[PDB]
Formats: sequence, C-alpha cells, structure tokens
Amino acid sequence: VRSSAGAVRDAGGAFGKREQAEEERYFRARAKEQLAALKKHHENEIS
Amino acid sequence: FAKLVRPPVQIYGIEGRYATALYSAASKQNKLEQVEKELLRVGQILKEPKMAASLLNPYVKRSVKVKSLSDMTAKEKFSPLTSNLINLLAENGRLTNTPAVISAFSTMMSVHRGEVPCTVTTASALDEATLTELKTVLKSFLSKGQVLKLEVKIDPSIMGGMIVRIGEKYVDMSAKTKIQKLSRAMRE
Amino acid sequence: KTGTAEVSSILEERILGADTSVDLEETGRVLSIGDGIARVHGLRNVQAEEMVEFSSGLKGMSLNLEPDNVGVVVFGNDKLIKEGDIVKRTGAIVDVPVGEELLGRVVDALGNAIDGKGPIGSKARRRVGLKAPGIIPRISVREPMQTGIKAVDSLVPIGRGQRELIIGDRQTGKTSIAIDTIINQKRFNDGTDEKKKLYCIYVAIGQKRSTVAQLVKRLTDADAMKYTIVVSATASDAAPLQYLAPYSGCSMGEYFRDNGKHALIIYDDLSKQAVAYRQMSLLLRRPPGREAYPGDVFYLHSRLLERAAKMNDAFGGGSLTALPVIETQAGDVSAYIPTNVISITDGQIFLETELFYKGIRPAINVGLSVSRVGSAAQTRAMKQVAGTMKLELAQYREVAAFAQFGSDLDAATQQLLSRGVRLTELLKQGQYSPMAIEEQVAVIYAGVRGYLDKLEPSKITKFENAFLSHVISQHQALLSKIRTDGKISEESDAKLKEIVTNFLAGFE
Amino acid sequence: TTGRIVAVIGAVVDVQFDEGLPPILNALEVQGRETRLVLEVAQHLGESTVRTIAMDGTEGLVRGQKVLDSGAPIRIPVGPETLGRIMNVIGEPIDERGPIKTKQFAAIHAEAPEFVEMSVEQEILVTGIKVVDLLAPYAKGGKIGLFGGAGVGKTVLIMELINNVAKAHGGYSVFAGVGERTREGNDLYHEMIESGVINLKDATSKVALVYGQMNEPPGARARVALTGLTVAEYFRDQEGQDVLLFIDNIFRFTQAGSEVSALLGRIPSAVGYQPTLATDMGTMQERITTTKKGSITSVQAIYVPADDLTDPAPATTFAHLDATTVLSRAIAELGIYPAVDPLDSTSRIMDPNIVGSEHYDVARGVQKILQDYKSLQDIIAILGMDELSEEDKLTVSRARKIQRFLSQPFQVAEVFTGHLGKLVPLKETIKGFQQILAGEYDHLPEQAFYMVGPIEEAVAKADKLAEEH
Ligand SMILES: Nc1ncnc2c1ncn2[C@@H]1O[C@H](COP(=O)(O)OP(=O)(O)OP(=O)(O)O)[C@@H](O)[C@H]1O
Ligand SMILES: Nc1ncnc2c1ncn2[C@@H]1O[C@H](COP(=O)(O)OP(=O)(O)O)[C@@H](O)[C@H]1O
Ligand SMILES: [Mg+2]
Ligand SMILES: [Mg+2]
Repeated sequence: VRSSAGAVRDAGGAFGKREQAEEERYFRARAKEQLAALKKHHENEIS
Repeated sequence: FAKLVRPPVQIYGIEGRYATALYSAASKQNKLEQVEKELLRVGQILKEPKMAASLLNPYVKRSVKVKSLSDMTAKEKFSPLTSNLINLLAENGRLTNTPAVISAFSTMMSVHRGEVPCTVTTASALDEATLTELKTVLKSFLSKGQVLKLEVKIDPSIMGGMIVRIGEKYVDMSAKTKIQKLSRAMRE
Repeated sequence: KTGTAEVSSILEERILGADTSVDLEETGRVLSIGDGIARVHGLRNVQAEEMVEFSSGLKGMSLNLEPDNVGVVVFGNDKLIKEGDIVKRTGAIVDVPVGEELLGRVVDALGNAIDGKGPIGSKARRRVGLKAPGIIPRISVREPMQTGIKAVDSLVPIGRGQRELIIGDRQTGKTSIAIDTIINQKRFNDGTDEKKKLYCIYVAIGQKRSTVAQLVKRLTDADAMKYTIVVSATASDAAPLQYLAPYSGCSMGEYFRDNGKHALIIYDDLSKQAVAYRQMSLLLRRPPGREAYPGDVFYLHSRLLERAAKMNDAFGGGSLTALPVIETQAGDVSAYIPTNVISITDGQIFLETELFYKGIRPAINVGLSVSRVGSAAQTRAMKQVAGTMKLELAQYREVAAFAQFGSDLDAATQQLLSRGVRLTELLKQGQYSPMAIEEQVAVIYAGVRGYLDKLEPSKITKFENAFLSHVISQHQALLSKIRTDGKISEESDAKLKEIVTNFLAGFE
Repeated sequence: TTGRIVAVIGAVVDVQFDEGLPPILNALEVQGRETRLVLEVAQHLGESTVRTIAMDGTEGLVRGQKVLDSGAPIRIPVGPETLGRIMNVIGEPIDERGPIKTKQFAAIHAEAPEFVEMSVEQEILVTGIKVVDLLAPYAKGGKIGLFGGAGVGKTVLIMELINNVAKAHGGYSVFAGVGERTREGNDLYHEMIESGVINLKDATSKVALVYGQMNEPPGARARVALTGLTVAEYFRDQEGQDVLLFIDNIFRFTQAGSEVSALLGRIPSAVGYQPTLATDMGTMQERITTTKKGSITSVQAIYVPADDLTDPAPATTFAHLDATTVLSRAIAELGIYPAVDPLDSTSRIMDPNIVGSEHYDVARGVQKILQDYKSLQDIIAILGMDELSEEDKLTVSRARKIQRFLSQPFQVAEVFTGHLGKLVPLKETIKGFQQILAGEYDHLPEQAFYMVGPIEEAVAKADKLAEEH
C-alpha cells in the first residue's frame, strides 16, 4: 500500500478542511488586495 | 429428440421422470395395461425379504444387481418395456425408489382411465342410502366417462356437517367452519 | 441426487430399445444450451479439450467430461444451437496455422484471416496446448531485446527469452510501450544481421474492434506489419476465443522459436483472458475461489508464460520473449491476477498516472519497476552509462521529498536534486519515436557526466532533441563504431566528450 | 408453435413446448393478457422446457397459460416514422399518439460489424464545453463515456450536449433512456417539444426516443438499450447518414442483467455480478460503432456505484470508449460545474498530430499545473500558504484560476445557477488557457474566472467586481 499526491484533501478528514481553509483565507485576502489595485488603476486610467 | 407423449397427470421428481419415460414408451406400442400389471407384479417380486436385502446393500456391485434382475425378469416373462425399465433403474442405482416409480405410474394410469379421487369427511359414519345419493351427486360433478373414486373418512374434530374434495374442488358444509365464520364476523 | 442425462427423453429412448440405432461414440445430442455452454449426451469417445462441431456449422471445445454428459463451450453465439441438435467429433485437439505466411496478417483466435486480404498460406499447423520446454533446452538470457525506450532500455533491461510484465493502471501507456517495442524492431528487420531480427506478435484480447483497427493502421504507417502478426479476440468474441487467443499467439511464436528465429509476443491484455476463463468456469459450475476465479487460474497463466524461452544452440538458439500486459485497478498489485502474474514473470514495468500527468511520459515508475535479469540483458556501452544513471536516480529518489524545499539544505542534497531532475527530464520520450541504442547511450552519457548541470530543466527536452539530431547527422562514424563494436572504447569516449562539449559550448 | 407456462419465479418464466422448441433469443407472446406481455427465450433446459425473461410484469400468470412463438427475435418498427415518437423495448408506442406505421421491422439482436468495416479516421467534435474541448476532446463517430456517481451532473451534461450538438446537427438522433427516472423522461420529452426537435404536427422531427425507465422489470431494462441501438443502427445503414445516440445510463443494462442471472442458474462473479458481465456488455457495445457505411456518435452516461471507479461495471466499460469524461464529486462540492475531472479524463484523439501542437501543449500544461497543485496541497496542510516559496504561490494561483476557468454555465442549468448559457469556440478556450498559464492574468482575482465563457468575460467580470468593490 502506497501514498499519492493530493491525498490529504482526498481523505477529507480534519487536515483536509484545515488545508482548504488555510488556502481560501489567504486567497480571499490576495483577491481583495488585487481588486483594490484594479480599482485604483481604473480610476487612474480614465483620463 | 423423440416427441414423447405426455402423461395426463404430471408427476415430478426422480420417480416422476422415470414414470413419464415409461408411460411415453408404453403409450406408443399401446402396452399400458400390460405394463401396469407387470409393474404391480414387480411391486411384490422385489419386496421379497431376500431380494430386498440383496438390493438395498450398495456393496453388491451394480453388475451383480443387474444380472440378478435380468434373471428375475427372464424367470417372470415380462414385456421388454418393463425389463428395460428395471435394468435402467438398476444401472442408475435408483432401486431404492422403485416403489415410488410404481406408485407414480399407478397415479398416472388411474388418471389415464379417467378417475378423479374424492374424499368425504363427517363427524360420524353414514347410512348407505345417503352414500348412494352422494355417489350420484358427485358423479354429477364429474364429466363424461370420469369414474369416481370415493373415500369416506370420519373426522370427529369437526362438529358435524360434511366436507367434500373432488380433485382440487372443495366444498365445506361443516359445522366447525361456519361456527368459526360467525364467531369471527360477529367479533368484528 | 440427480443427473442431467436422466431427463425423460433419454430414459424413454432407452426403455423401448431405441438407444442402439444412435451412435453414441462419435456423435451426441445436445441436452441443454445456455449462456454459451452446451451439455451434450453421447460423444463417449471424445477427448478432453477436443474440438466438436455442431450441426449448425458452429464449433466448440469439450471441456467438462462427466459420467452423464459432456460440457462443450461454443465458439460463437448459442442462438443457432437448440436442444436436440447433433454434435460430431472432429477428432483433433484445437490447433492453429503457423509460419511466415501469417506475418502482416490480422487473424482471429483460430488463425482465420479477418482483414479480408485473402486466404492464409498456412503450410504447417501447431497445437495450442503444447508443453513448454524443460530445464535443459534453455540457457541464460544474454541478448538484449531493444525496446527503443530510454527508461526501459536503461533501468529495466529486457533480454530475449524473458517474461517482462507491463503492469499499470488504465490509460497509462501500456499499449504504447508495446507498440513502441514493436516499431523499434524495423531498424533490425530491415538490415541484414539475421540474429538481430525480431518478429512480433500482438495478441489483442477483449479490445474493441476500432482499437485494433487503429492499432493496425498505426503499425502500417510505421511499415511495421511486414513482420507483425495480430491475433484479435475482441469483446464481441465468445469467451472461449478470448481464452484461446493467447495460446494461439504463443504457438504462432513457438513456431519461430523452434526454428532458430526470435519472436516477441505481447499478450495484451491478460487480465481479460482471466475474466473470459472465469466466465467459462462459472458457467460450467466449477468450484469458484477468490474473487470467483477458478482454482486453476494460476495454472492457466503459468503454462502460457512458461513457453517464453531462450533455446540453446543445440536446439536452434531461437527465443520467444513475452510482454504480458495487466491492468491493475487502483494501484492494487496485491489483487489475485496481478499477484499470480507478478509471481510468474521475471520483472515488471510499473506505470503511473501521477507520473503521467506530472509530465513524465512514458510513466515508467523506476523503483517499483524491476528486471531480475538485469545487466545480463544490456550491451556494454549501455551497461557503462546505465550503472551510473541507475545509481544517481536511486540517490535522487530518497531525497525527492525535499525537492520542494531544496534550498536551505546542504550542497550534496542540492547536487542530488539537480542531477536527478536532469536525468528524469532525460528519460522523457515522445510517442512512437523509439531510439537506436547508440542514440540512447549518447544521450544518457551526456546526461550522467554533468554536461547538463548548467542547462535549465525546462531546456533539457530541447537539448536532448537538438544534440541527438546533431550527432545523428554530423557524426555517423562514432555512432556506427559504438553500435557495431557494442562498447565505448577510450577513443570513442574521448570523441563523445568532445562532441558533447562542442555542442553544449554554444547551445542557447 | 404453441407452448405452455410451467413455472413463474420473479421475472423468470419457464415455458414448456410439446412441438419443436423455439431458438434462443426468440420472442414469445403470452396468450390471455389484457396488455402485451413478451417473454424472451434465454436457455434450453432440456425436457422441452425453455427458460425466459419477461419483458413486462409477470403478475396474473397461471401455470398452464398458452404461449405463442413469434419465430423471430423482438422486432421493432424502424424508419423515419419512428422520429418524434416514443417506444418500449418491444417497440409499441407509449406517447399516446397512435400506431407507428412503418414498412420495416428490425430485430433487436444482430451481429456486430466485422473487422473489415471499421473506420480509422478521427476528427475533433467541438461541443462548446471548455473542459471537454481542451482536455478530453470528443471525436465524430467515436464512443463517449460520462462516468460519475449520483448527483454529479451526468444528466445535465448529456442534456447540454443534446442542446448543442443535436440541435445544430443535420443528421438524425436517438435517445435511449435505460433505467432512469420517468420524471426525467417526461422533462426531456417536453423540453424537446419546446425546442422543436420533436414536432408533433409535421413530419420534421429529428429525434427518436426509446424508454425503458426504472419502473420496468429487469427484462425490459436489459433490452431497451438494444432497441435504441437497433433504431440507431438502421439510421446508420439504410439512411446512410450521420447519427447521434445518447444513452442514460448504460449501467442499468448491466445491473438489469445482474437482477435475473441468479434466477437463471448462474453462479455469481466478483461482486454479485453475473458471470457474463463482460461478454454481455461487449455484444452490445460492439454494435455501437462507426462502420464504413455510416457513423454513430455515441454518448453514454455510466453510473459508477458509490463513486467507485474500480467497480467491475464501469471498469469494464472503460475499455469500450474512445473518450471519457470522469465527472467527480470532489470537484462538484467545490462548485466547479461541470465537475469533469481534468486529470481523470482522456481521449484517443488527444495527440499532437490530430488536434495540433498548440492545443496539445496547452492541455498538457494545464494537466501538469493541476497535478503540481495537488502535490502542493499536502504541504499547505502543514506549513500554510504564508510559508510557501514565492514561486509556489504562483503555481497555486495559476492552478486555482485554471480550476475555476474550466467551470462554465450551461443553457440547461439556468434554473440552478440562474446565469446564462455560454458556448465557447475551441480557439477561444485554447487562447484563454494559454494566457492564464503564460501569466497574462496573474493580477485578476480568482473569482473573476468562475462560471464565465471566454476569457474576455472573465476580464469584464473582474472589472465589475472592482467597480462595485
Ligand atoms: N510517452 C508518451 N508521450 C505522450 N503521450 C503518451 C505517451 N504514452 C502514452 N501516451 C498517450 O496516453 C494515452 C493512453 O495511452 P495507452 O492507450 O497506450 O495506455 P493504455 O494503458 O494502453 O490504455 P488502455 O490500457 O486503457 O488501453 C494515449 O492516447 C497515448 O497517446
Ligand atoms: N451545470 C450545472 N450547474 C449547476 N448545478 C448542476 C449542474 N449540473 C448538475 N448540477 C446539480 O446536480 C443536480 C442534478 O444532477 P444530475 O446530473 O441530474 O444527476 P446525475 O448526474 O447523477 O444523473 C442538480 O440538482 C444541480 O444542483
Ligand atoms: Mg491499451
Ligand atoms: Mg441521471
């Protein structure tokens, strides 16, 4: 019996949900930052 | 395969298959009555305590059993059909259920000659006149040429009345069932 | 108790003495027919596994000889067979045609052409159920069977007379390994060296007809049919044909083995022959075992695979390599048939889906792959480079976990990771693009001497290509020297050094 | 010939013939039924008895009921008159619209095409679905599979394909619903009537329907697939034209075969399956093929019991298909719809010499990045995203953008999502994924790519997200 890549999130135990959340929070933060930058660029490029 | 002629009543099991083979064989060549008589004969012939003891021992080789049965059949001057049937039952080792085969063929021949077994059950016995009218009416139930085979048991468990079986037909004019019916319907 | 021949029809026949006009020695009457199994009454002089012929033009193999009846397995649909039919002996166990008249022809499990190219020559016939050779005729495996795949020829060498095993999951590249092996033999068959020519047999058990048609087109495109036989036992074929097709192929290959030539037979797929045999056994009411497989299912594959031998010069010297293919379900090499055939064969090429999508195609997973023959089935030059390549890859596989971190680790681990990544990018290969042994050894020699420690891993697949085209065009004398000689002589080593440095000196 | 029922056990009826027996696979008609009950012969048991599977309920059968022997297998009406209708396994109509008036009846049992009839040409079939077109492109005349458990999108995806390919397809089409909910059969009937492929007034219908839904006894479910296959075969050969053939699910054929095997006297196999699973499935899947006389594009929905792709039924079905699109529940939970698994789907034409080097390289880059993402997810479960190499975060961001960009809104899933269906031409999908990999969008947020068509729509959605920020 072996182990394969992407198995922690295949089991779906506690580590799977923990990893999913650790990813989602970080990328929500980065999406917020990128959206702020996109708004700034929009405003600065109207003229 | 040879289109065997089916028997009137289908008997099932090992005895059923052997008896149906015998009935199909006899029905062609028209030897049903003689073969039935020979079957009744072998019913007693094999029943002899010496022969029965010598045929229920599975350590006498099938060869010896077949030879003894051939000698008996020759000594009894049977039809080739019955001799071959006994030989076949001996080769296949089916002697322990030979009486089952004879009983099956008896049941199968009785229906061939048009008989419908009947049963009558009453709390007490009957007077012969009443039994005569019973014969008449039950013959009324039957079809044309269908002889009747009455049996009059006496069951005191029922409280009276009468119970009649004609083949699969059944009529229950017994006190007990009507008591049960009233008690149940009234209980509801 | 009861017998199946005690039906009232047989007893009726026997009571009135009608059993003497019927010849129950060479003919029989079907008692039952269903799900491709017929139960026949008579045929008292019929041998086990003999072929009988039904009245309606069908054939069948008599497998179960019981006291009452014979259990025949029908070679086709049981639509045409009815209870009461007449079955006649053929007299001979099943055999198939053999010879060079089959090469380039697609045949079915019984040697009948199905490609519509006309009758089949068929000068000689051979029984499919023939015992394999013994201890004495064989001799150790020494010659190599050039697969044309860098991984298989470098780290999982296959000799001649060896039984490898392409075990893997679904859609990993097993048939691709087989087809590349078949196609790479054109460089030998075209040439004149008569002891390097390999004739190929492709047994296609249980594949749909479109797959086999596309495969035959692929071989024809590569001009690799003139020395290939294809034996089709596709899904629509009756279970007995799928069960026999490996044996028909093995006998068509045993012909070549017995006559001094060399053959390669690729039983693809054996896990479907096992299923067909399981069907036949369950419908013959034989006692099931693990996973419903009959008891003698190890026997079925062992007596097939033990016919892949390397006869000695006192018998001809020919050989019959076998490359059985098995499809494991999840990764389960501990299942029943995978276990049996892993314990029967001499090695295994273990393919992956993690590696297939990580970009490592062919997905040969080294470390799980093995060849108990090993270096004995390699050329001297390939030995020289592959010893170092295998050692370095083994070192790389035990520190591959750190590959993600990599940095913040000692210099030795950094070097191991770098060399391993370069080597893995080297073992990558295209599809249907086998490589001569000189090409492989040149490429691996460049790789394993550090001459790629400067190139970025993404550029190794382009280096390999450009460098290989270079050497193949400019430098043919060195490649010819390595090929014919078989080893890397010191002067040839120096020439390879200068060539690799000069090409790498400017690559950009 | 005339025979006589001698046993009835579940769906299996044993019929005794005094005259000559009927050959296996023949259809027999029970005499004394208000409706039409058809038995199909499956075995000869000797002693003139034949075992049969009933194509209808065996309630009210009496030991002794006379049976007629039709002399031929089940023969269904075939021709252009079946278009726009609905049928049983035995071909009688169930749309309450009158008899099907054809001149040709075709037996539902036939031999598969021989090896000298196989077409070896493949060209992509553009379906308009991003994931399908990119990673597991289909092919005209090839057999497609849609694996996946229950509730992952098999029916929605197949309805979407009928919406796209069938609507704008010149040739005919056939839909054989095998052992599926009758609600869905009615919904499809009405959706097709609305779209116009089924025209109840004129003779311009382009779809013929055959239904064997899951209220039928196993005998009918095991044969409705053959009925639909016969209709498709006729349209392939005689009409000499392209055909589509949708089946849903082709696992109910196997399962229905398994519900009667034990009563026919066969010992079971690996997991309560009939010993003849592979042969029974092959003798059917081998008639769904693109011969040189016609061309059937077969789309099959294949239930995978309990998401187990290693079950004998789906495992065996895998070998009969050119393209597969393994819908995955683990991806449908994330909201990515269709839930096609990009790493577990394959196609035969997915080679650089059939699609092109750009298409092939984009597909392989996407698959590699997704596999690397899977490898990284194990580490992120311990470290956390904040501790990854600044290159790894780039891989994770690209992987999430690609994961979302494969989602797409269907025109048939308007009710669920409420969005509007998009059809994405193949070049636009290739461009979108090539750009996402090349890094030309590593500033837009992930959610901009979720449930949009071409990449420009993702840019517009990101612009809207920023404006209302
Ligand atoms: N080295 C390779 N490079 C690129 N593509 C490859 C390589 N090997 C295999 N493939 C591709 O992977 C796909 C599956 O390969 P293949 O069919 O040979 O595997 P398989 O295990 O035989 O499949 P199955 O067992 O289901 O028949 C094929 O379309 C093939 O073109
Ligand atoms: N394209 C889609 N978009 C959104 N939801 C979907 C989509 N496809 C399927 N679903 C979800 O799946 C359910 C329908 O699944 P369905 O495909 O009918 O089941 P199965 O695939 O098991 O036959 C719906 O309730 C819906 O929520
Ligand atoms: Mg394959
Ligand atoms: Mg559904």
